[PDB]
Amino acid sequence: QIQFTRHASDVLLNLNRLRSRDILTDVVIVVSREQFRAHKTVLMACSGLFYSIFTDQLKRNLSVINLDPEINPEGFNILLDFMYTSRLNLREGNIMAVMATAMYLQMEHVVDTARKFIKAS
Repeated sequence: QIQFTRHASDVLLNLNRLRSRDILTDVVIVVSREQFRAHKTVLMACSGLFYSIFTDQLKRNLSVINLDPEINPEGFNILLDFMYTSRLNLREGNIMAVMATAMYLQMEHVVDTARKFIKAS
């Protein structure tokens, strides 16, 4: 009956507040020695790669995930912030790292956007 189009944005804002206070985080993502705590549910909801990892009954219970050593942690940090905020921070010197990380994480819409911003620069 009544759709509240703001509701999902308010939910996401609160999920980000939980992340900043490390509440109910259940996984550490290790990217070239750098560590990032997150919620598996949010990771699965945003990334085809994390969806594939955690949908596997054998990997669903893992609390540490080590990404491919070629992944740039600066790019992962920007993508993780995007997952929890809907805001993609693109600076001249980070756009290629953002594009490559988004491709690895299978976030095709972020890839397309970063592509337009490289060409525009």
